[PDB]
Amino acid sequence: TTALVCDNGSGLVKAGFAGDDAPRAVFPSIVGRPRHQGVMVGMGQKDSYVGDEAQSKRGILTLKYPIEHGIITNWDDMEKIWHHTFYNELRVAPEEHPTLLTEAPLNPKANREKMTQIMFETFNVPAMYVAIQAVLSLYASGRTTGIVLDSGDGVTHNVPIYEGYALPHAIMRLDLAGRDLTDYLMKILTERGYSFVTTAEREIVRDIKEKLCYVALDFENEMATAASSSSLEKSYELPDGQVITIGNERFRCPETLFQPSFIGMESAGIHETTYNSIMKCDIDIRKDLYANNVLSGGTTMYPGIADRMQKEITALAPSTMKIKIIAPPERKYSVWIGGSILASLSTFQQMWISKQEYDEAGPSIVHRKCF
Amino acid sequence: MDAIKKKMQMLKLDKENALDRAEQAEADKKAAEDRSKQLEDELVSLQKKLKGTED
Amino acid sequence: MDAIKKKMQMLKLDKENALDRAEQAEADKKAAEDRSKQLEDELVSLQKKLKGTED
Amino acid sequence: VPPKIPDGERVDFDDIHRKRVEKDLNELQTLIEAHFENRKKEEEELISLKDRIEKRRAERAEQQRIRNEREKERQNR
Ligand SMILES: Nc1ncnc2c1ncn2[C@@H]1O[C@H](COP(=O)(O)OP(=O)(O)O)[C@@H](O)[C@H]1O
Ligand SMILES: [Mg+2]
Repeated sequence: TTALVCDNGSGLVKAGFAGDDAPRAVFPSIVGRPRHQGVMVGMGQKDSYVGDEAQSKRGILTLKYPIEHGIITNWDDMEKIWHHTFYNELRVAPEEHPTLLTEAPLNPKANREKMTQIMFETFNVPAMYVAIQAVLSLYASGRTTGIVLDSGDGVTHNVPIYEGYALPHAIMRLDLAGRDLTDYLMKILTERGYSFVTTAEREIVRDIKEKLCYVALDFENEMATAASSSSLEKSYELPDGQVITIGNERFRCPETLFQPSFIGMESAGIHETTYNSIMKCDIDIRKDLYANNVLSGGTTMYPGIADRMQKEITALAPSTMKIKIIAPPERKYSVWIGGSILASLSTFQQMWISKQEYDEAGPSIVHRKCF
Repeated sequence: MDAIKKKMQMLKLDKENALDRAEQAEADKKAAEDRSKQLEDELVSLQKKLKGTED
Repeated sequence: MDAIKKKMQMLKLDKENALDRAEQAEADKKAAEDRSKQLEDELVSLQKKLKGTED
Repeated sequence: VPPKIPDGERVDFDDIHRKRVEKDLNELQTLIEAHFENRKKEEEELISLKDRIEKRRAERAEQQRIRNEREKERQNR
């Protein structure tokens, strides 16, 4: 039979059968209970709208993501999300399909063990396998080397790989991602008068960020230009009218990636953690990693980031090496495409964690040889 | 619109591939010509050594 | 319209420029490589005649 | 110990052709076909239908004027 390539993510759940080009169903991972009282009788009001249904009734819900930073903080809601994904968005019972979840690097063990225990006890799948979210993104590019920066919505991690041999001592995981950029944008919009507070209006700020923000090639020059002319002010229409005008908030929101001091984080930007991740590698594979830097994940879709990052790394790196940044147009679904490719391989067909194996060793089987 | 963006993306993929190939070929030419000229210098030094041996 | 034409023409020009530059570089690379081979072949015989002279 | 992947045979970077070159032409041609058929179905039919509705609207205007005038003529007392 065919395998189910699910990809929990944090912000958008992407799923679909193995062997295709794009995920079949992509929908936000939010579960929102209603918060008001409700007076109409017999309206058929449910107790929790999940997935894309709660992005249409969000006016009277309190949306809450079940995955904070890669890790899962609310297991009941995550179980509800998985149940919805299997039964309503794909309509395939899990009793007859292997599953291939994905997990960020350096995550707590208990999260992974609970994930496999749920998949084997509640949904009762035949066999499931957990894979690191960066190796898949490297599969999708058709490479076999390269250092991949997978800046998702929950957590940004940077896994270097050479000739198929991952370097476990050079993984640099940073917890700045799309959600913190949304919060920072929502916080700097208040400098013009627009106040978004409700958890429903966070979605509106996210839409503003997606449609308007861009990464500046040079930050100081843009700050000077936006403060003199008015060629940058782009307007946007809220879900009820009252258009708003975003000035130099456009390139200040995604600039947080390269200067995490804006949101008070100490660490260095995504332009310098990649160079540090490279320098921890051996001295003989640094040229190949320099030449095959891969971008993935949703948050790396800002217009103009593949040039800013290349300029920064070229500034840091030695002058002789060639710096090349692979930015495929299908960046958002790169991890899932790689997952489909991996699940479609014949050599991989014996790596699944078969159910009888789980019955013999318990949920701690995932840390064992079947990784 | 829709198809126009995809066509632009194709025209850009061609751009990147052609430019990268051009740069790589230029680097190859630089390396090969440096090799040849160093070999020629070695040949010259051998001629001079032969001259000293003849003397 | 206007923007599509100019952008498409400029990008095709970029592709053609890179391609022709790469071809010129590769031609010079091949010529330099063959000349280098000639230099090697002559240098070996120069060494042989030098060795005979020294003997 | 870290997992050990059993040794296989092949391949990689050889499916990039079979997943890229396909849509490099088929997708462009199919989207061009879709745009052509959608424009043909939509624009000309919409303009013709709007002209037809405009003519019907003018006829309704004439009928309204005639009825209003005759009723005002009779009722004027
Ligand atoms: N076109 C876009 N431009 C800018 N940011 C985007 C765009 N699309 C998505 N994002 C950001 O990326 C996030 C989605 O990232 P995603 O790759 O789905 O995360 P995950 O790894 O959990 O799947 C969204 O929250 C949004 O903030
Ligand atoms: Mg991801």
